[PDB]
Amino acid sequence: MRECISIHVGQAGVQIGNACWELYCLEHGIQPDGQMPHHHDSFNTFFSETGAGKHVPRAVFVDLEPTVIDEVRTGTYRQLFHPEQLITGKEDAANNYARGHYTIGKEIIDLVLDRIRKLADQCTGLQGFLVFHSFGGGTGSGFTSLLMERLSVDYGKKSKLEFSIYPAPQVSTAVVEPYNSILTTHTTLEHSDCAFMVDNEAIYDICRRNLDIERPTYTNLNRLISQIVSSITASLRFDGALNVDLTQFQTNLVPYPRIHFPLATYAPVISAEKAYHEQLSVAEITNACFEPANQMVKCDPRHGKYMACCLLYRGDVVPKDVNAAIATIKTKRSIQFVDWCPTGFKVGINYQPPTVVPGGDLAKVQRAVCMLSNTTAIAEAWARLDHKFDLMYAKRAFVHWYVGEGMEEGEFSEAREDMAALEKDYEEVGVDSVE
Amino acid sequence: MRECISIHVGQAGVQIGNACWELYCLEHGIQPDGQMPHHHDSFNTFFSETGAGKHVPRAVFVDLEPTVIDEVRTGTYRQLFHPEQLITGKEDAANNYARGHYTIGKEIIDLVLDRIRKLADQCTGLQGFLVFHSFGGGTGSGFTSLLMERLSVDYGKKSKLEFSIYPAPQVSTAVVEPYNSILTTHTTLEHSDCAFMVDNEAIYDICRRNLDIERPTYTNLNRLISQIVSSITASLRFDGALNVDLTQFQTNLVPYPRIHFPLATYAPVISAEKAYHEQLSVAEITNACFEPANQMVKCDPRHGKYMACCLLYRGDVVPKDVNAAIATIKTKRSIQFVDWCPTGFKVGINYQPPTVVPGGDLAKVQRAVCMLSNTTAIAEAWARLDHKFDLMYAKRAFVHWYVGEGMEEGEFSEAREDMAALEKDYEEVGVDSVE
Amino acid sequence: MAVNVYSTSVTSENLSRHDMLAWVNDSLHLNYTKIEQLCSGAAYCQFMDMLFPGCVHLRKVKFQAKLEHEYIHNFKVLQAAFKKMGVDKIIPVEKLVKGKFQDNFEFIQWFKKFFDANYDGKDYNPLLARQ
Amino acid sequence: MREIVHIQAGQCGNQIGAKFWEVISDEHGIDPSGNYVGDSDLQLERISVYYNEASSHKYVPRAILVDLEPGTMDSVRSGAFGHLFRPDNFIFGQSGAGNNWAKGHYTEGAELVDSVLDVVRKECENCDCLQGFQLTHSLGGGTGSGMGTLLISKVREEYPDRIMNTFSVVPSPKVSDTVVEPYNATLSIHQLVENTDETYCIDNEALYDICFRTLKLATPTYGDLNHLVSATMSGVTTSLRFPGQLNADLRKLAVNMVPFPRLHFFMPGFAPLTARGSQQYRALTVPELTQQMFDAKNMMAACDPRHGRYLTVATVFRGRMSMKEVDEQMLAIQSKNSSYFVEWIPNNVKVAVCDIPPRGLKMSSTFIGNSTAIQELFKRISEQFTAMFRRKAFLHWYTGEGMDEMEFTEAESNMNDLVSEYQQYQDAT
Amino acid sequence: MREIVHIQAGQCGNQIGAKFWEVISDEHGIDPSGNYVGDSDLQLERISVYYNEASSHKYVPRAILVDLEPGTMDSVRSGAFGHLFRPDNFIFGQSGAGNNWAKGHYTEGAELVDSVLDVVRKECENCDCLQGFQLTHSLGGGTGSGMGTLLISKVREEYPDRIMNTFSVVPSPKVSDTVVEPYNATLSIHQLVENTDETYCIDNEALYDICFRTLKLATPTYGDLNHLVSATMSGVTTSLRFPGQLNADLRKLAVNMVPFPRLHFFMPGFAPLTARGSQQYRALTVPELTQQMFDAKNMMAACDPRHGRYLTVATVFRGRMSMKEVDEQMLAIQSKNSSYFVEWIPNNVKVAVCDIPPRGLKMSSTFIGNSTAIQELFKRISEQFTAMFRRKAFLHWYTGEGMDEMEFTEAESNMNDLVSEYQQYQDAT
Ligand SMILES: Nc1nc2c(ncn2[C@@H]2O[C@H](COP(=O)(O)OP(=O)(O)OP(=O)(O)O)[C@@H](O)[C@H]2O)c(=O)[nH]1
Ligand SMILES: Nc1nc2c(ncn2[C@@H]2O[C@H](COP(=O)(O)OP(=O)(O)OP(=O)(O)O)[C@@H](O)[C@H]2O)c(=O)[nH]1
Ligand SMILES: Nc1nc2c(ncn2[C@@H]2O[C@H](COP(=O)(O)OP(=O)(O)OP(=O)(O)O)[C@@H](O)[C@H]2O)c(=O)[nH]1
Ligand SMILES: Nc1nc2c(ncn2[C@@H]2O[C@H](COP(=O)(O)OP(=O)(O)OP(=O)(O)O)[C@@H](O)[C@H]2O)c(=O)[nH]1
Ligand SMILES: [Mg+2]
Ligand SMILES: [Mg+2]
Ligand SMILES: [Mg+2]
Ligand SMILES: [Mg+2]
Repeated sequence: MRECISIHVGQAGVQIGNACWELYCLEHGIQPDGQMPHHHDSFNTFFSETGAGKHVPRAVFVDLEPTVIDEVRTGTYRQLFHPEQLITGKEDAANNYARGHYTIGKEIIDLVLDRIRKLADQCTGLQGFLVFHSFGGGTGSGFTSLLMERLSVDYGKKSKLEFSIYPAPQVSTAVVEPYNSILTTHTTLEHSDCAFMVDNEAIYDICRRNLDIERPTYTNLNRLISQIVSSITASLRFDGALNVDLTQFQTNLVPYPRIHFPLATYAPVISAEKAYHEQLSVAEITNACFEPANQMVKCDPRHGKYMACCLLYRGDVVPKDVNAAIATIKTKRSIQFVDWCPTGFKVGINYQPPTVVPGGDLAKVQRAVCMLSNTTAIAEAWARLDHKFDLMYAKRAFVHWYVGEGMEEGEFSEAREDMAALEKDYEEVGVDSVE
Repeated sequence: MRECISIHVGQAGVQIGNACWELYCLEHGIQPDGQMPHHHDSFNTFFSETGAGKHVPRAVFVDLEPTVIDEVRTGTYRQLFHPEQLITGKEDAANNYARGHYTIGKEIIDLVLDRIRKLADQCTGLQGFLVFHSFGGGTGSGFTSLLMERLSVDYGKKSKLEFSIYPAPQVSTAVVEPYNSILTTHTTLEHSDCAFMVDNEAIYDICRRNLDIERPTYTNLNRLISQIVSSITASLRFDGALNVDLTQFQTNLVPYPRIHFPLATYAPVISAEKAYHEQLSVAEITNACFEPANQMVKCDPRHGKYMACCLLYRGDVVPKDVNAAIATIKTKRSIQFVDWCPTGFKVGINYQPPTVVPGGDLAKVQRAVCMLSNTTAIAEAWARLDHKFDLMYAKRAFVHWYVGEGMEEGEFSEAREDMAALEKDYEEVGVDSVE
Repeated sequence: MAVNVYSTSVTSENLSRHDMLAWVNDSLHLNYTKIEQLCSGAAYCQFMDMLFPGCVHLRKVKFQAKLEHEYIHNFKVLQAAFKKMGVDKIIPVEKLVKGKFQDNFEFIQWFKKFFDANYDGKDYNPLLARQ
Repeated sequence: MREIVHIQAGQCGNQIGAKFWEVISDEHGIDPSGNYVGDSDLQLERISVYYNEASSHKYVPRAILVDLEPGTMDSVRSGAFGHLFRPDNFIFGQSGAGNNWAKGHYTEGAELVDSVLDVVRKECENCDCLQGFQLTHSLGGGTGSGMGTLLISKVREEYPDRIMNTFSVVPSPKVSDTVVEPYNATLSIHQLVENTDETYCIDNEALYDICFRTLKLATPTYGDLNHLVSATMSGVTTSLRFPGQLNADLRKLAVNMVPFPRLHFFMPGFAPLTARGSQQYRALTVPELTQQMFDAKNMMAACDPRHGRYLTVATVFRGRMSMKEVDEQMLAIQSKNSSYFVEWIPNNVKVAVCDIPPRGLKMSSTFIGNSTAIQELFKRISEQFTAMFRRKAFLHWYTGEGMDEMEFTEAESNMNDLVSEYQQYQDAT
Repeated sequence: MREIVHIQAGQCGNQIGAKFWEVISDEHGIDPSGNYVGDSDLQLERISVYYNEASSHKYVPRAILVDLEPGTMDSVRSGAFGHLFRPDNFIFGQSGAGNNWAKGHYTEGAELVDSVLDVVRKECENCDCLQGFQLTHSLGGGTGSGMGTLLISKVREEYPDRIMNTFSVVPSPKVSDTVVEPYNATLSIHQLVENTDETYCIDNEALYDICFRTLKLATPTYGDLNHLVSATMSGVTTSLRFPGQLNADLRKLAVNMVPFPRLHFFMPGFAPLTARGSQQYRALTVPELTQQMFDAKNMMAACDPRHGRYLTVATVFRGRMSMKEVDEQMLAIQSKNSSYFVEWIPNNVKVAVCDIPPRGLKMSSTFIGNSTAIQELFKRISEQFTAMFRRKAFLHWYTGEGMDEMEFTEAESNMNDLVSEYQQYQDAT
């Protein structure tokens, strides 16, 4: 009865969406061909049910390079997706924000908007959009900015959550990452209700340490991110002792218009062998999810002060021990809140234990926790990205490409000043003041 | 309801711990895999019962060389221990105190403390730590001095019992034993509540004479030492007519803060064939345990005076003959007490007869005694060790290894005078005083 | 930076319960009658201010705390003061707040040793500092 | 989709091109007769990028071979693997350019270029969505350079919004194959810089050293020499031909590798390179591929990077791998070798991974590096050209075939100008 | 874990090394082809310490064989057990050093070390956690002592916090294999003392005495001698390769055996040593193993300990044995033989026990003793060098390759200084 739609942009978005939709089909008991052998409706929130028993997802896969979309088309999930939904271009943006936002991206935006509009008018209780995109990728960044602008123009006030991929401090795959990230942050700072932030290096370290895999290809990272997304959406999809919604997340996590960059964490992430020798109590899973090294963004919250926290437990969970563990955590020494947030925890409980994908690295668990923390430690990441951008731009590198694809240096200057203002606001709000 | 954790450091600790934890599983009826076929609980003081019927011990095996820990991993007790608990380094300390305390140990100390805090916070009524470390080794001495400094800061006032291995007078496996032993005692003197002293040379004679075994490998010695450890904590796990606790040991054996070096003793120790021709009464095993040749440290108590004792019976023991037997022991002219200790006996009776490990040398016995005599005769052991250290240090032999690994020549002098302070402290209070 | 000190078992250095209360009362000029009344942490926060000028915003703490929730906020300020000076003694805040003799006596026993180590002999009037 | 047009000029281009289409056909499983005989359907998913569909499942390639003498053309037609090229594309002249600039760019090349442009235009219109051009030539000869430059200028006018690559062969430092090398090279590079996107400069004797020592070959013939160039010349393209976990194409590489319009001269590389005997004692794994790739010894250009600094570097991995180590070791490589890396370009490494290993190999890689060390390569060539031109030698017929001494003034000035900026950015802070 | 890099120089190092890797392969059950054929899984638990895992479960040794002439390399490659070494490690020159210091350290050795160092570094990078190096050479020859010393200095500059052992073959007193022996020996020891960790001097005729008398062999070829040496050089490192009741490693031995930085010259020993005929009349037991070790007759160095005192003594047992007799009898040995033991080092015995017996024996042992009788070896060598240098004989051959007479002043002065400290500590109270 409540429907939210998801837009996956770029190769990273498409791969993450493939993993996430595999997880959803496993969770709701839908066969890959679309048929099927708390639960009754549930699948109505994601899977639109057609005349026959077939269910089709509410997804819009959009890309400019056709390789990954063709791979998905010929993949095992071929009969599921609506063939008109998969929108592909002809040439990629080539890590060029100008190409993906001005030159090329303007030739497919109308078709993408038409498909979005048809899907929205199909539903009757539309709740929000979930945008899966990266930051370094040219098409991801450019088309994300274009879609934010167009969707904000079309639908006035709706929840628009994003699941980005912040560039790692040391690990790097591209070279124009600072330009792309600065530009995209300046453009879509205004048109986003709440953006969840994920980094690849931290997930690498988590998979290496906690799960103990020495061969962690991109599939494992995609599975972890998909698990986090499903844990976020489980409150809408399933009944529970205390339900939360997208508007609840947004309201409880964003205190100021500019400060809407929380970071996510999942627990427990343990292998099969280590599962038997562990008792998996609510208190210890809270402690593990709140431990500094388990955070999925490469930054230590100890360096800053927490601003808001959202805990979501799912499974055989008792609110009494939940509240006892949260009180203990608040009493603990590492967690230090800001002076103007006397209450700093929003708690949700769900009655559906998490499901395990087959062949996956994680083990079956009867209790799961997803933690969304809005804090100050992200200021160091913003400052590092700003420093990289300034160092690269001091002598006008690649600016010839960017300008040749229909841009001007005035845009770079405005993005730089906007990022500086955002960092200053973040630090000033985080720091204490007298009276 | 009562929990105590054990830390095994070095090869000596791990090898002893491998034999000791074999005994506890036998006593509580725990299969090596973890399942199971006075008892209602009992095993909760040592075995943390997990979600399934499996029980996992509360042990932390730490070593720098991976040679011996890997043997435990592949050994018959492979499924019992928690895989994360077994902590290993990369290279050993090589009989160097400086390497295992300054250079190499410091890089792994943080990881060990992480697992200690995780196990301590899981439990609720923690009493104290049992430390099984040697004295001559590098990681068994340098590293174990690091754990005491770290543990004492984190937990202020808790019991800390050391089951050390004193270097033998004539038998000597290593050559820098005086350098390591002198340095360790000066550092861990201020952070140990009660340290039990056990010497390898004295146990060889006990196994050769009483047990009548001419092939006493290190496996046989560790079984005999393990029975002492079990009797110390036998009161926590089992009921009795007169119980003792971990704190009661600490308050009854240490007249002065520096003088906390008792020596253990076990009785009866007889073979299988000699058992039938012995009636094994309470009035004689008390006599047997007091014989000068049965003491587990190579030093005759006849040369000194007893300061305090502690008996611990178990089995078909009736308190009337216990008190009658001790009265006859007191009036014997071989046992002489100090003047300022008119009362010099602490008793404790348990209802659990000691069990026997299959293939062991000891026979089934319905009565047992564990004696912890804090006597002045141990002052001879300090004097002998101080003689060796002063002999080699005069010409500065072997020092260039210690100095070059993060130590100073000045540090040796401070540890030398400290042992001189303890040596005359031990004598000046065991000797009589005027008035 | 501040120097640290441990406390496990010391002779002729631990003080009597009566004398410990006199030292707290004399240093701050107040009328604590029981040592277990030190659950508030107001005196504890004042001790850090005396040891190191600044390092603690004395305006944040309040000395009229009488509730279970009010007791915790006073200790959270002391938690930040410990971190800023780089001390590494974990306060068992879950156990002091209950106001029992056991845990409250052990913490002040440790704090007395910390007080002597980082005292330069300076003096002032806490009355104007408190008001 | 994103078809690539291949143009081969000169004897080197034809000999390299003839060996090149051997590898591509093997990769896609195309019989020399021209019919598909492969097994996996992934090869036929993207076959239009290089090959062209025809009646009865014929797959004639999108190649254009042009030369001024029939000696090279007759060899590829009569020899093996010559039954699949389309005879229409076999454009050849009558007499060779004679190792002359003007005879290859003005006089003899004038009539041939008009015929070629009609074939190129016909191929382009048959294309669905053009991606770019690929040209293989030599910078020392007349036919390879005289018209290859002429072709570059004419094609650039027709399709300004396209990306084309020139896999030239830089003249050898030690022994010169042709006597008048500097006149042909200097007059050529001044033309390439103006209207080309990225050039993969390779060297002859730099391949001699690689094959003799690393590959352990006693008698390196041109068949084994051109085989090495083919592998590195097909690795850069294979990212878009096959599905991968992090795709790339011609345009994606150019954006990262070319910070400034003038600075687009690269140095290729390949790995692994092992002899027939010594392949049984090496564990084929990522840690050893990166070490073999980054050492100055295994470099296909007569330039040692230790005298220069890597401006930007891209590695195009192949085969199946776990990308924890793919990006873990490049961080380690960057930190340890931070001395030879520019400071005002942070994290200057681009990495792409495919999913189809090359034939007979579990995993491989291709390394393209835009380095400052090329500065000395143009300095040496300009040094030879200046000495020869001062005495006014060998140009009594360069001027006699249309050109003039006025033309040389800009060519030398442009070359010296380019090396000034190339050196200046190395020392810039 | 704790991998060991093995380096062999000179003809003796290759001949000793050839017999050494025969024993290790037998111990770990490695077929000559290079594939595991063993039975017990305990051998493969620690196989990376010496061997290196490659593709298809093939194991290759971590050895680097280097020599100035192709005579030795050709024999080991063509002969049996030559199919497992990596051909890259087979580094060799073209002309021998000619039994000259300078020709092996300055002139001919300069070219080889640059190539060898790159192979060492490549091997060390492949290592997980390096433990140390092992070098087997000769102190009398040219390349074995010339380049071996150069290798020691270069490696020491790159890995300072590592422990490496040199198993040199000390020159023999009565019979001299090369005429100019003292010049090479004295000029080498002055370098080893500076930058080596721990060295076992092994004599030649002392092996003849052991083989002829104890083993009762009429015609001991070099195969029988090298077999005897290999057992000692395998018993030292067998503690960290196999599980044991009381483990030890390379570092543990160095701490106990080396009281002072300059006093790190040892004398090895092995037991039991019995002929084929007389093995059936003796029962293998600990009482006789220890007796066979401490007697001056069974020693690998031609220096009788009765003329000196044991500073410190190690003993690395093997096989299965009761720990009581291990400690019971060493005390009995110490008390009865207390005359030849230093007084200011009490309890100067170090003992380690393993749990895997050597091939074809129930139990064995290895005795390493840092004694004072080594003094008499250096006194003889210095005496010969001083007399020869006074007449300025053969010196005009060393000066022609870089060296000078000034360099010799410290070499002899250092040797005389070292023997002064060695004497002074024996009589010190
Ligand atoms: N977490 C995660 N990140 C990915 C994955 N695949 C790609 N990425 C990220 O995507 C970035 C590359 O840019 P993309 O967003 O993929 O751009 P593109 O889809 O190739 O299209 P262009 O920008 O035109 O090249 C890399 O920096 C990666 O961090 C993935 O499977 N999982
Ligand atoms: N009782 C008993 N003592 C042992 C046993 N194994 C070793 N030891 C003692 O341990 C000493 C050897 O040094 P360790 O403490 O083991 O040092 P380590 O654990 O090997 O670590 P490193 O010093 O770095 O080599 C010997 O002197 C023995 O007294 C054993 O099985 N039982
Ligand atoms: N890689 C490679 N390069 C070659 C080969 N053969 C020749 N070359 C190079 O290519 C150049 C050949 O000259 P071209 O440009 O082809 O000129 P041409 O074909 O002889 O015609 P004219 O210029 O008129 O003489 C020589 O300078 C060589 O350096 C080859 O087999 N492989
Ligand atoms: N243990 C042992 N020693 C040997 C054997 N063969 C030779 N030696 C010793 O090693 C020395 C050989 O000289 P090397 O150092 O190898 O010199 P080289 O390899 O001949 O090269 P040049 O010094 O240039 O002549 C001789 O002096 C012998 O004393 C052997 O088979 N076993
Ligand atoms: Mg892309
Ligand atoms: Mg050890
Ligand atoms: Mg030609
Ligand atoms: Mg020779």
